[PDB]
Amino acid sequence: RIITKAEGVYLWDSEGNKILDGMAGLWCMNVGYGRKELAEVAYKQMLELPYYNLFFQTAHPPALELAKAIADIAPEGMNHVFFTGSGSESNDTVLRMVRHYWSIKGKPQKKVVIGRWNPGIVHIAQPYWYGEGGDMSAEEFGVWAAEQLEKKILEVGEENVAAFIAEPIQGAGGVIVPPDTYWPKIREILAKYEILFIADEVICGFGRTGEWFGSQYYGNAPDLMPIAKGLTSGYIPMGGVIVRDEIVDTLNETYSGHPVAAAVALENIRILREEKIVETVKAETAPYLQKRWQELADHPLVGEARGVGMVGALELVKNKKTRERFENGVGMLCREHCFRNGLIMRAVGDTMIISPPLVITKPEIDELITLARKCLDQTAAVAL
Amino acid sequence: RIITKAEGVYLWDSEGNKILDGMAGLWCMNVGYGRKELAEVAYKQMLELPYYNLFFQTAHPPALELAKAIADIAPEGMNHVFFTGSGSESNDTVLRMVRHYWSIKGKPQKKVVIGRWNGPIPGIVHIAQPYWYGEGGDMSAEEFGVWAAEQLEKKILEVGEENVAAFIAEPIQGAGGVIVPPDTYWPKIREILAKYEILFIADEVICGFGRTGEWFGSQYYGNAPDLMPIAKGLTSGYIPMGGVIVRDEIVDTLNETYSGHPVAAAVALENIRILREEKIVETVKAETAPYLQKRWQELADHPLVGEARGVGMVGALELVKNKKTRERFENGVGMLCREHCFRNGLIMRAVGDTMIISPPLVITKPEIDELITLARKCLDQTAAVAL
Ligand SMILES: [Ca+2]
Ligand SMILES: [Ca+2]
Repeated sequence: RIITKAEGVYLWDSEGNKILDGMAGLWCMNVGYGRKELAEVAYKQMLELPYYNLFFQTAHPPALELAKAIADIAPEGMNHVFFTGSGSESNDTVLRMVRHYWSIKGKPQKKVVIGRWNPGIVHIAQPYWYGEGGDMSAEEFGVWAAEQLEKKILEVGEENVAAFIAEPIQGAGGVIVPPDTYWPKIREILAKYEILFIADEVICGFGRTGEWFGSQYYGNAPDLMPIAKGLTSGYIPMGGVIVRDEIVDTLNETYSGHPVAAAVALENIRILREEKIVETVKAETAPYLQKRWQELADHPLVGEARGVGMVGALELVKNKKTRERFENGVGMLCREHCFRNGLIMRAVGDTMIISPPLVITKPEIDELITLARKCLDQTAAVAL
Repeated sequence: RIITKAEGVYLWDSEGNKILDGMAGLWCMNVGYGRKELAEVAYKQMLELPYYNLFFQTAHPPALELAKAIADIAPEGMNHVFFTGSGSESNDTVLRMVRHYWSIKGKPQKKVVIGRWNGPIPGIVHIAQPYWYGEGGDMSAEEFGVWAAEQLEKKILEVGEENVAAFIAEPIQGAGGVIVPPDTYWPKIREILAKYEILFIADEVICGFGRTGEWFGSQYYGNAPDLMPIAKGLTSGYIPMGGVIVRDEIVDTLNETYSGHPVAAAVALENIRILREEKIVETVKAETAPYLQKRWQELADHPLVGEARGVGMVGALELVKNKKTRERFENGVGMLCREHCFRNGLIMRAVGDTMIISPPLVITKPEIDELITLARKCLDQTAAVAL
């Protein structure tokens, strides 16, 4: 089976079957497929002035306009953006920035970066209530998971710690939506220590939560935000790091951004802004998606349905009260039914996930929900 | 000065003045500016199937064809390529691979990578660069080549082989001043590498995709590296992309994100196709580079020029105040020469008091003549002011 075209939220195989791409390529095709404007802007920039030269610049350098355009939608006080080739490059880049920052402040011992489960890096607990909450409520567990950050800081010693790094919501790990008490508690902990906050926005960035950034959805004011994916809606490779102004001022005592990529990202943000795609997500599309997605919680196979904005997860279990999982693996089986039925929904163990294009319509959401329920029924038949 | 269009080797500013881009953007615009084919393939890939999806493969995935295309021109035995977003990403990637390699072989202590000055970063140490003009002292070129290579063996023993993962080196150091090593350098390095347990990383970000007249600098000098970071010339700078080309034995071990974005890959595939089917690299080797290097030597007669050197489609000029002693001017001259270049419409980079070129590979013999005329003018104007 072979893909020959794509348009909106749909792929078409060579036969003529439409597949609803519920994962937006790789959490990235935010304006959907077939957006001619993006190809046209790339084409023109490539012919006109594809790249930099050592002496002189162009009329309206797209990278500069892009940086201003991102400065206008980023959290307040984050008006610098350093461009890269990719999201993984942005993650390497942020780790270097944080270490250089503290080194320039005269504290080169602050090297350790604290991340979350799922070589100068240590890990704390992820705020995954369903899998790791034990006997606690969501609210209590959110507090506890946040407190693991303070505990790790003290254990490693503040004077050895550079930064905490975290996605607002962990994507690839299973759309792990944290309790509402998680981020407020983390902010309290960050306020007490000398530690930079890296908010990894590679997935959540450019509209995915209904705000421009996951950080704005939860009310976080980070120091650095790696971005990619939604930056270009996956149409051309590009990454970046958005940086709080004070951090840059310190750093001021390769990242220009390729003009073709920058032209595409600028047009992509323009479309997201001028067609009110992120506004529509917040006001209409995401509330509708999350409401319909909850209906799947009734399904005999589903232990929990969760989500925020345009992401969601379903936990597939054998027993809803104990959260006991099936032997072997229901997720792989459910995925195969997804594959057969023409719905792209990723399996992460026994967790099913979606991340559709942000332009997905209410009828398209209905289709997604119908296909998902069908796949859950077929999986239950085989498993229950 | 503001650039409004570009074509072949030329930029045009808003007033219609032509600037000869002697640096090929940043050592990367190998097929020149204005190659419609590259924009067309990007456009079509972007509209049709811009990216991966989780379930089903695409008709003719450009990244797979690109990997085959690079396997066909890479040094022999290097038939795997891992894609990245950029050359600096490829350099991070390759340092991780060499450390993972030795870790999988059961020797996670081999972590240290030996590079060269002008090539703190934990896990990297540096040896001497084979820069005869600046650091050759009282040695001949041939003997200094040997000595600079021997510093690698000395560093290996000093660090201890059991702590060493790899040696990393460009065939010719580009950004450092087109430091062309003596002919005895690479053969001696190969002898040293053969005696130790050490991977050879040949950094081809600049030298790659035709710049020396071979596809890779490694082929120009007869090296057989284990890993080669690439970027730039991969797409001729039209779309960001990087990669790492890896020797098959290394991969077999490693087998005990790098897919390459389809739009970039379509452009790189078309770019290599053009370089191959128009015989651009062959023409460089047989015609263009010999002509460039011959004309570039003529500037050695200039009162300001202590040495002219180059290989393929790169070159350097050393600006000195006294040709007999190699004494340099009091804190300047490179930037002054660059300002004259800027004014006269030639892009030549200044690295200290070393002037450097790296033109597009499609540059013609009349264009080379123009470059040489402009360079000599810039040297005259610089001498007038400084000598
Ligand atoms: Ca702002
Ligand atoms: Ca052969």
